[PDB]
Amino acid sequence: SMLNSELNTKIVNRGKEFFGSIPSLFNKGAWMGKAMDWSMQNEQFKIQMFRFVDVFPSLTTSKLLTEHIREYFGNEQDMPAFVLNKVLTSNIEEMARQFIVGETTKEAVKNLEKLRKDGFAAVVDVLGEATLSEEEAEVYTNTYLELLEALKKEQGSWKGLPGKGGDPGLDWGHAPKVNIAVKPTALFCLANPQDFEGSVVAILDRMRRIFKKVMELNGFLCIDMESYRHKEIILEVFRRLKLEYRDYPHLGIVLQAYLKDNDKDLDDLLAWAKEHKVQISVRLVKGAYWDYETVKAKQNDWEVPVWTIKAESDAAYERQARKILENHQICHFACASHNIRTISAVMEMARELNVPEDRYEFQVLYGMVRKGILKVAGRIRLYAPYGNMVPGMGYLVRRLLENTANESFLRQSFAEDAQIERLLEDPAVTVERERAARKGLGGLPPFNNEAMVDFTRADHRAAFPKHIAQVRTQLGKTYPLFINGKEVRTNDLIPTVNPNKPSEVLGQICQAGTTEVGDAIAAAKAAFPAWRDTDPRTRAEYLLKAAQAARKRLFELSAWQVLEIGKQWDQAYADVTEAIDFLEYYAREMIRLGQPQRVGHAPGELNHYFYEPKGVAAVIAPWNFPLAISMGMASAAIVTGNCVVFKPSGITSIIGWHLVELFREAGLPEGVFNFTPGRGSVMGDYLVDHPDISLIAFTGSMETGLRIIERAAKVHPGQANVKKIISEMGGKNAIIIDDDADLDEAVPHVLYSAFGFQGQKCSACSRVIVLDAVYDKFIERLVSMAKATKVGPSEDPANYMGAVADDKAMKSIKEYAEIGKREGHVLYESPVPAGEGYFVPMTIIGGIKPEHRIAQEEIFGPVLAVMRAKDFDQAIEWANSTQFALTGGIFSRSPEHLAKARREFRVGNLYINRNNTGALVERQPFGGARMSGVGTKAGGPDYLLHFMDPRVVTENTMRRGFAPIEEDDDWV
Amino acid sequence: NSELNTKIVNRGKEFFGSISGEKPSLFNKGAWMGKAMDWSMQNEQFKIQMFRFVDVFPSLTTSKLLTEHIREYFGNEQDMPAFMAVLNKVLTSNIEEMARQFIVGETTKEAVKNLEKLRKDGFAAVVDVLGEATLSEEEAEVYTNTYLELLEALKKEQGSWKGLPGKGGDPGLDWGHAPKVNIAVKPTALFCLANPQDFEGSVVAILDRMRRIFKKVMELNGFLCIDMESYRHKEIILEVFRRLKLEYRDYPHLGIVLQAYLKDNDKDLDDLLAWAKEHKVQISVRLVKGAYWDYETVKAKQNDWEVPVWTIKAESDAAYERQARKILENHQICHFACASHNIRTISAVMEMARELNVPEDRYEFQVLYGMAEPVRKGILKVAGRIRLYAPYGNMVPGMGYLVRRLLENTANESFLRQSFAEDAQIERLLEDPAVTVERERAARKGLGGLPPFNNEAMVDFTRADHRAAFPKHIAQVRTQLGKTYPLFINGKEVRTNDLIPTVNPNKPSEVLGQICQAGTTEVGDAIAAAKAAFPAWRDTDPRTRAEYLLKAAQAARKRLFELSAWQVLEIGKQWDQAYADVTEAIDFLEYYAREMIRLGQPQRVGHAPGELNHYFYEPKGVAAVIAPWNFPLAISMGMASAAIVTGNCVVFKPSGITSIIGWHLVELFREAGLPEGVFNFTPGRGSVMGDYLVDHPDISLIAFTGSMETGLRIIERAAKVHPGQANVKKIISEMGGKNAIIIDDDADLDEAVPHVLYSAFGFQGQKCSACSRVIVLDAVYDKFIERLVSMAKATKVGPSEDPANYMGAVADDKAMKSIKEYAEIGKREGHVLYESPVPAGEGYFVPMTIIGGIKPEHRIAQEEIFGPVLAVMRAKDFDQAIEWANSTQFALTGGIFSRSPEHLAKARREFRVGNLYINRNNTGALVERQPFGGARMSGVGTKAGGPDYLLHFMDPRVVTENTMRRGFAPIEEDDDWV
Ligand SMILES: *[C]/[C]=[C]/N1=C2[C]=C([C])C([C])=[C]C2=N([C][C]([O])[C]([O])[C]([O])[C]OP([O])(=O)OP([O])(=O)O[C][C]2O[C](N3[C]=NC4=C3N=[C]N=C4[N])[C]([O])[C]2[O])C2=C1C(=O)[N]C(=O)[N]2
Repeated sequence: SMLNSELNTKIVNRGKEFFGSIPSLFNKGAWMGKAMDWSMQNEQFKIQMFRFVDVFPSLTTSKLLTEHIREYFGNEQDMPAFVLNKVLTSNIEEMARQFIVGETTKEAVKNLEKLRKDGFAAVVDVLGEATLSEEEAEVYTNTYLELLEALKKEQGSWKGLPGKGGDPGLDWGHAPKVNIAVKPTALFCLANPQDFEGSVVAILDRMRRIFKKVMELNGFLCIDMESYRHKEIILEVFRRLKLEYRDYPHLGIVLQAYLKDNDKDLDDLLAWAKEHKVQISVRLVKGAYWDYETVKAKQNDWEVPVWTIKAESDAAYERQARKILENHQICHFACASHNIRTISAVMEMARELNVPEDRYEFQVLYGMVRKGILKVAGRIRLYAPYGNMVPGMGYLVRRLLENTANESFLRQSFAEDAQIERLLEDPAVTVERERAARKGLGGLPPFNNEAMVDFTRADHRAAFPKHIAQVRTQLGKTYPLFINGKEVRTNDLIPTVNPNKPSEVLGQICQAGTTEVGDAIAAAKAAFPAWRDTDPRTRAEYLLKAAQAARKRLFELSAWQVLEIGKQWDQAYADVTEAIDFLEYYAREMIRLGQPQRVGHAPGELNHYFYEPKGVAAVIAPWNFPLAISMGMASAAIVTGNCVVFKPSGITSIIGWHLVELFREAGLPEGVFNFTPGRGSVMGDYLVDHPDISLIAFTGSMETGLRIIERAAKVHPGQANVKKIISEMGGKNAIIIDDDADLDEAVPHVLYSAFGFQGQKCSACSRVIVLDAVYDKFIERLVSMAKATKVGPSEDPANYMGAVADDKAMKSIKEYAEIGKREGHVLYESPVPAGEGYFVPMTIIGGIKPEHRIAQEEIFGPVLAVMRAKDFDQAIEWANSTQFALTGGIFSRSPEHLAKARREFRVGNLYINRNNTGALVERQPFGGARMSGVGTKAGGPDYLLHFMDPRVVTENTMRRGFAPIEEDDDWV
Repeated sequence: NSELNTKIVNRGKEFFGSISGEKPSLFNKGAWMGKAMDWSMQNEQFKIQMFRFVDVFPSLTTSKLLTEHIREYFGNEQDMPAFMAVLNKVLTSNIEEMARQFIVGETTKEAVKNLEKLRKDGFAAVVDVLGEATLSEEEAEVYTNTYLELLEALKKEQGSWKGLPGKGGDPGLDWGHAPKVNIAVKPTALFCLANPQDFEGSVVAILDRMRRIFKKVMELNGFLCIDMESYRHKEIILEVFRRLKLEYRDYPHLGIVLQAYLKDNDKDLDDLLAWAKEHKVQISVRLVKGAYWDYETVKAKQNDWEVPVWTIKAESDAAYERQARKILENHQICHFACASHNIRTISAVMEMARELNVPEDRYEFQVLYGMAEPVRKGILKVAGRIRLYAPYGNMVPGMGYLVRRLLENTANESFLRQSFAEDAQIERLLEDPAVTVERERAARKGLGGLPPFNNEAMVDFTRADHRAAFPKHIAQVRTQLGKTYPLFINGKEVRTNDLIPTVNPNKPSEVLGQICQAGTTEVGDAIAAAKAAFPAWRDTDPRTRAEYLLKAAQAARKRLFELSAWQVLEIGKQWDQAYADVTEAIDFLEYYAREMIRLGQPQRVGHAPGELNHYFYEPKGVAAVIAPWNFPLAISMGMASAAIVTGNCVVFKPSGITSIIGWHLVELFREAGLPEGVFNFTPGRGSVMGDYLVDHPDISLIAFTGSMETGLRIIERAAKVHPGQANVKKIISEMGGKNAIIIDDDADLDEAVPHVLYSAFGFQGQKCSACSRVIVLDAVYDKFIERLVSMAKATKVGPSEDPANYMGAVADDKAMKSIKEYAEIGKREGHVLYESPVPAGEGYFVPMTIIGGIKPEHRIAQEEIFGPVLAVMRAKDFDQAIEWANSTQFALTGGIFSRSPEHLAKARREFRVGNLYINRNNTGALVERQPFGGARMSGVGTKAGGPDYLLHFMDPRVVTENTMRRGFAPIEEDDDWV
């Protein structure tokens, strides 16, 4: 504290030596500076300009360029002041080139030597589009090998940068002259902590190949740190490679000070190095993915992994830099910051702790007043990317964002002309100041979606194998009907087996005959009057209890689905959380809708409008979302005051039994929920036709749904109501890939949309409609990514997709595949495992047109039709050419085309620039019309009303010429 | 006027001084009534409970009723205030004592005895007969004869009465000038169907009885005052007075009441004085402020009429002083009775009269017997000439009169309350109310530029212009008869050669025109036109679509009486029924326009950053609209305009017999400039094109209102998805009802009876909401049906263009034959109670018919007849009443008259109809106030006129956008952020 004030005074003074000894982006004479100036003045313009730079390299024709310019910036008149094609192209390309050292290896190597003669060391990084295949990972890997080979032939002629002593052939007498950095996920297109070991090994195998070449020339390899999703994978890759070459000192890892985890990660890493008696090198950065991590975490209800006050990152940096410097004997340090306070702190801290100069250096990005830094510090290394202008454009966008952020130390230092005292402030003080400077109903928290499984966590990774094993000790049970609170066995048993291993029998399911169905309907009807008269808030409370019951069994409930229906780990967990979401959301919806509301405002009169349940609801559930959709339909019916007779799909009957367990744990009154699995040919029509049924909730095939709708319309003798239908049926969903689509995003999202859970989703992409000029490029990357994926048992997280639901689904899907192969041409058909299991290959077929059967009929399996549209008008026309309208997707960065799709691509759920599956409660209420449904949307604010009928009570309040005056009366 | 105002104030000060601090009994804290009023004034919940209890009290005729109501209104013994079966006794006795305080007797001989006591104490009297509402000719006769009996008793007594002492004049007269016998009569008690809709009939019926009473009054040289009732009858009552006055221009002792709280009163008073001068007669005016203040304000607000009363209390006071001065200035033509308990008012009158030197025989003072006691005695001491208003008769109307007195005394603005409960400052109490007005006057939301929704003003037959408009517009319609009406498809007229005439149900020989029928070809053409028009209409901005409805609404509004007259002739709507039909259509247009504007903006859903979800609605396509004849403009416009504003295009089939009304949709939408093909008009034979229209693959939605049989058929057929059919067809359906009104033991029969009569027989009972079953509790059954049947007997059946008829012919020949057969069925099941005469000659007349002895197992307790046939069902207890109400397959509307909080609660919960009405008729639902529709066999749970309705015509869509590019996303206002 007393000492703290003294050192801070030394840091501040050093800060001014840098300011005394002291960019293009803030120079308002150049076109770039004027564009950034207006960007920092106008946020609307900033958004347009940055998005334009992002899409710019896809603007490959005069038409694409001209139209996008108009669409982002308006006409040549309403634009800002600062031939539109020529002025923008040359400038943007000029801005991009300022940050790269070359587009070829020979140019980069030539430029690197010029840098050396100016006294700058370098670390070289290879620019590239995201790796989406093995071939792309190999190209990336070979580029480093090629670079290293070039440098190998040159470095012998390089004099070492001048130092105070040591080896005049080494930089500053100690640093290796060749220094490269590699992006780990660029070495493996399927890097994913869900398959942690597989990812580590695949990345590590390529990294080792590069490292060996690096060691051959006694160079340095730094392993870059990417997004939080891959942080643990990356640390483990570094740890393994280090120990494989425990004696080689020139291996480095990046750590990010903006991570709450980093204090611990750095402590652990230092302890690990000590334990193994190795040395390490750390490049400490603040972090490149701030906005992305914040958004990502908030989208999945995860804890935000980054500090959210900017000074907290600065304070963390100075704190973690001190820790490394304290540990200089084992940990070499690279300070990687452009912040003069941060740099000045590191310099005085190294002085305070008497750290030798060969234990720390300073690094900055090429293109971002370097000389002034080099004069005070002396040991400066430029981060020097080289490669293609396409990824160079995306890199530029990053630099523009970085330099023009409100919290950017650079923007504050120039563009704002800030007080130097505030700039060189101890960020710990800033932190405390910033911290100092800083709705549900009925007493319940507001709704929030349940947190998604998070495989960055060791415990979540370990949980699945544990619970799959625990579920396996519980196999072989016989499951009874559940009627009026009693278990009811019958003599008709149907086995439920593992679709990935059909010899594994999970249990036996009793089947309800018509007598048993009639009993359950009778039970539901008898329970109805009391349940109807139960207060809506009380009914909602059972759903809340069921939700907690489920939340407590999350991994166990997931594991059942992995085995019974072949859900992948993530897919299984998402099914359970969606069930939880329905329970939480429908509970709140009933509370909201449960209070009678006064309508009209005439005095002497009270009108109250409110809702009543219908009676007995038949709920006929699908197997593809066996807990989520079952629970959603059933809980909606129940919470609105109806009583339910529930028929799970046969092959997911055990998941259906989970509803019994959950409502039982919640203490739901007897007969409000009854469980009657049964054979459709025996009791399907009976259930639908029955006169005591007032409502039918169905999700499944169009054919079955349409039949139900037809039969339910009949009013039989003794039937009290016209039957209400709540039906969600299938889709034939298209994703459109526009000319300007970002293919790094489009390809994996399309792959997931088509083959996630074997394509067994009503929302699945079964048609990808690709614009003529981007067709060949798109399919090549899509097929190459597909080839990298593996088909097999869903319990093994290394597999992308596995077996389809059952034998019948397999035969039907395979027939469709053959039909499609006669209509189009096969682009990819995966291997499948030998032996048992209902495996259908991951299948992609091109040459498909709207007249083809597989362009029209829902296959409900891993068969993707690729269709080539001649222009955007045809793409939309083709998207709209089926009898379905459930979901749709479009990858496009054209405001005009997006506007057209929003208007004309009329599906129930249209997605823009992301996959078209995985709808979430409240955020994406799900459902459509045409042959896809009856316009009901589960998980939305209109849904509960479908399960009820409105009532009005009107009271004349006037007696003997007087009436009470009510609040909202129109009076005098 | 400073000098006079100072004399008035000093006069008021002497008045208060001479009162000596005495409180009227109602403000006596030492008395039970005072304690009850004190607590009522401190606690509004109690006031409401206590006053409603006093209102229901005379119906609590058994010990169980009494005990239960006491518990339901006041809670258990330890829930009650201190000043409150033994409980049954102290309560009953105190309430009865309170009521007796305001009444001079129960029998004529008792009233007479007590009048003599009053004279001994120096008070004159005006006698008025207490009675329940007159609901029949028999009841009007009993009321009339009560006065005749009273007059005969007073004729024998008056000769022996010494005249009250005065300063001069005739020693045989009161104060030397006033006749000793003075009675007041309530005009509407003389005619149960008094209604300005039948203005001439109402005046004559009332005048004829008033004349009989008046001749007897004149026979003993007495005074008759005609009381003034609610605003609805004010013009009728004025006309009755004027005519009776002119019949006996030479008889001086005839008075009329005028009400200072009416904005009309300055003009009315002026007109009456001018009229009196013109005819060279004299008059007498009792000026009051007015008895019906809350009622008039509520009634006007409920009908979007201008409130006829001032709404700042001091305005009524200021009006009184102004109008009293005018009368006094005109003392030569106008005798004055100051009727007020307000000391400022009284003082004002006294000083103005002195300032104008008005002879004392030209003005007297009047107060209500049994209240404002010290004011009464103060008037006696200072003015000398004071007349007590003296009600007499049965305790049942005696209790309703008491409730009114309690209300009058305990009002926040009551002079009596402020003087005697609140200890208000004398200077404030006595200030010029004109000053009060200025000080109160100075001390005193829609969306998107549009004013909020309000229901169109109902036709108001208190106005001479509204009364005169109908015969005029009917005559004008008659010049338009004989046209041929074609189909209207894609903006063009299409003629077919199959023509069906449309005629006047009350005079079938009158042919209103000929209607072209669409075959399947033309219906297919209309569907093709709607479908071609759909894409551009769908893409039209919702606000722009709403604007077309707003223009149609204005077009309708400017043609209101015209459109109304067409309905009177084509389908036999009564004047009010016709107008209400057109206003309801206007309401739909205004309401659905606003609803589309509300629903037309996409809403962000969720709050995750980097993501925008917008939820919004899209139309379905071509809507078939199949409309009924019974609300030929209203329901048609409602269903069609809802489909239109939500972005669908409409193929519209009106009912045959109301096709011309259907053509009004063409006129209105074309006047609004609606794009071609958005609305198509295709009347046709159901047996030719009905199924075709419903079966058609390009239909996506069907809106139907009508019979259960047709509705269910449509539902079944529409469920099928045919080749080329784009959507699962959406059904919006309003079907029949078999609606019951329950009459509980404690029901107020004065309200229940006329409300049941209207619910059952308004528009000949041709409403889905109509009461067709009245379920009456055992103990009140005989009295209820006697009054109901007797009221029915007074009504006339005949042509709806004649406003004197209650109801007229039914829709057409088929309806007449169907209903008549049901009546015969019902007469074999139960027992006929009433079967009205009907006119001789042409017309589809069915007698107004009432049948008792009906049980749930009977056909006419189950099947919708849709005509003037009412089943009366006798329930043994309230549980059975509810059970019987719920014993049909329908659940559309229902009613209950009851004043039991427990029974009303049971009804709210278990009487599960779409629209349940408490203490009023179960018909005439208004847009927004009563969204209309039911489930069971009455419908599919859609409610026209309410905020869930438009959604049934659309399907929701969500657009989800990932807004993140290259690691950055715009931050939006409602994002969950940091
Ligand atoms: C059958 C009937 C009878 N009538 C009469 C008679 C006599 C002799 C007398 C005395 C009475 C009568 N009536 C009743 C009346 O009307 C009453 O009473 C009065 O009105 C009372 O008053 P006063 O007393 O002067 O007192 P106050 O407190 O002052 O006053 C009250 C009044 O006012 C008004 N309001 C209230 N509130 C308000 C008002 N206005 C405006 N605003 C507001 N907010 C009212 O009016 C009250 O009441 C009668 C008669 C006849 O015939 N008719 C009638 O109508 N009535």
